[PDB]
Amino acid sequence: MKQRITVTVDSDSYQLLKAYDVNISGLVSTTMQNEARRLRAERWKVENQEGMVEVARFIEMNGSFADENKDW
Amino acid sequence: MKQRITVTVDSDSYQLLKAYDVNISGLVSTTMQNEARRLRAERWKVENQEGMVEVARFIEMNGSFADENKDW
DNA sequence: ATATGTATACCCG
DNA sequence: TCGGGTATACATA
Repeated sequence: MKQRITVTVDSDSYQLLKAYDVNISGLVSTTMQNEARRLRAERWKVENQEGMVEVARFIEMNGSFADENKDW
Repeated sequence: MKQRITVTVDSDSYQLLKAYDVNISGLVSTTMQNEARRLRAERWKVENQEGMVEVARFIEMNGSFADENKDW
């Protein structure tokens, strides 16, 4: 099924990743497999890959808030 | 005010992380800072679907004949 | 009809 | 609204 995982960041370092163009959908799930298998920490070598990607993120858009109480 | 970031995933390895004991909250956004700091380039996920097909056809073509004349 | 992201009432404090 | 994380409700693609 579809499980909505929500990491209420605003602190750790979420806004940047998506600020560039990756609202963790593929990131989390990717990190997940790695963190899932190894669950601790790993190490690799030089990227050995060219970085030719742009931005212009345009998918995520929402947000609201209206104070009218406090809750008891 | 914090910020809710949610990957509507489940089986994309996400569940496995929290399945252990970490809803990834701290991991996700932390990890992001790493990919947000380094942001080299996303790994374009390629497919593997074929696009070939056959035909093989052979019907027939039959016809009739006529007599006629002129009649005197 | 999904896929994806998000807000929000709730929970305890 | 209070928040992590939730579902659903809702927005958006």
